Amino acid sequence: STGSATTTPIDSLDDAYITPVQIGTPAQTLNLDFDTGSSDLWVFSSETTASEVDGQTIYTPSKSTTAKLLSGATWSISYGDGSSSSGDVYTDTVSVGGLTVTGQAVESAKKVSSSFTEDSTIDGLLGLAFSTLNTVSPTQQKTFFDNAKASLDSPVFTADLGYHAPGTYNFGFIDTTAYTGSITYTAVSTKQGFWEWTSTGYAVGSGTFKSTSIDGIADTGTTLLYLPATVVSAYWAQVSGAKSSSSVGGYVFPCSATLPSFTFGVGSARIVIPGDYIDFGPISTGSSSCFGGIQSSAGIGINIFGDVALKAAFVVFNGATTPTLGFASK
Ligand SMILES: O[C@H]1CNCC[C@@H]1n1cc(-c2ccccn2)nn1
Ligand SMILES: O[C@H]1CNCC[C@@H]1n1cc(-c2ccccn2)nn1
Repeated sequence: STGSATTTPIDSLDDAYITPVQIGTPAQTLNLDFDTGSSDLWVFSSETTASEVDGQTIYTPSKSTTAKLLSGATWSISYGDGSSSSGDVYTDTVSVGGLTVTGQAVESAKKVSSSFTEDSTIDGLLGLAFSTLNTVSPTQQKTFFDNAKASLDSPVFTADLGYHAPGTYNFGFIDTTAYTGSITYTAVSTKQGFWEWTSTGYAVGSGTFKSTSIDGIADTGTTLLYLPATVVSAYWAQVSGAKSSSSVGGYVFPCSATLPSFTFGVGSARIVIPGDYIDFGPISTGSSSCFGGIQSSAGIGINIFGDVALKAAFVVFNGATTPTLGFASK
C-alpha cells in the first residue's frame, strides 16, 4: 500500500504545515501538523476544555462507530517551544492520503496550552518520530507510520514541504519525479528517538564550505533552523545590520536586507537554502525589523533541521530495520 497527501503552509510565513487526516467512521477530517520530532497523534476533541478551543475542528469519538476508549490510558506531552497538551486515548481508524491504519491510537486532548488554542489552523499533531517517544501511559502506543509500515510497498515516508506553496507527504514510495539529481542517504541514530543524523558542514552564501560535523534532527514540527552559535554567528555576520536581540529572542535583521543562502552538507552532497527562506517577517506588525529563520541552538541541547532546512529538500525517512535519512535537491 501507499498514501499521498498534500501539505499546506498555515500562513504566509510557512510557520507550520497542515495535512488532512481522516479519523473514525464516518470519517472526521482534521488538519494535522505532521511532526517528525515527536511521536504522539493527538487531536482537539469534544473532550477539550471549551475555553481552550477557538476555531479548530474537533474529533468527537462518540460519533465514530469504530472508536474504542483505551482503558486507563492517558497522555501528556510538552514541546520545546513551551507548549503542551494532555488527555485520554481512543483507538480508531486513521487514513492519510488513501493509506488506512485500523486500531491507531488517537490521543484526545482534554487540555491544550495557549499556543495551540491560539492557532485555529492546527487541529492536532501526527507524530512521525520513533515510537519509543510516545507518551501514552501505562502502555505506550505506536505511531501511524509504525502501524502502517509492514503494509507499505516500502517502509518509508517522504516530506516535500513547499516554500510559500503546497507540498506532499508520501507513504510507502519514493516519487522519483519530485526531486532533481540523486538522493544522498546518511546514517541515523535513534538513541534519542529522533531522526538524528550528522551534517558534514555548511556554507554561507557563496562562501567556502566549512567541513564540520553537526549532529542534529530532521524535525518537520519545528519551524526554524537551530544550529550551533558559532555557525549562526557566521551566517548573520553576512547580513548588514543584523543583531541578536535579547528582548526579541534571537537574531533579527533589517527587513530591507537581501539575505544570503545557507548550504548544509549531507555526505558529499549539498542542500542550498535560498536566502528568502530565512526571512520570517516583521517582529511585530508594522516593524521594519524582521525575525531570522536561523537561530542558535545553544539553549536547546540539540541542533534542529526544522522546516527552514527541510523545505529546501526532498527528504526520505527510511524506516527499514536500520533507519536512514535521504536528502535530494528539488
Ligand atoms: O519540540 C521538540 C520536539 N522534539 C524535537 C525537538 C523539538 N524542539 C523544538 C524546540 C524549540 C526551541 C526553541 C524555540 C522553538 N522550538 N526545541 N526542541
Ligand atoms: O517551531 C514552531 C512549532 N509550532 C509551534 C510554534 C513553534 N515556534 C515558532 C517560532 C517562531 C517562528 C517564527 C519566528 C520566531 N519564532 N518559535 N516557535
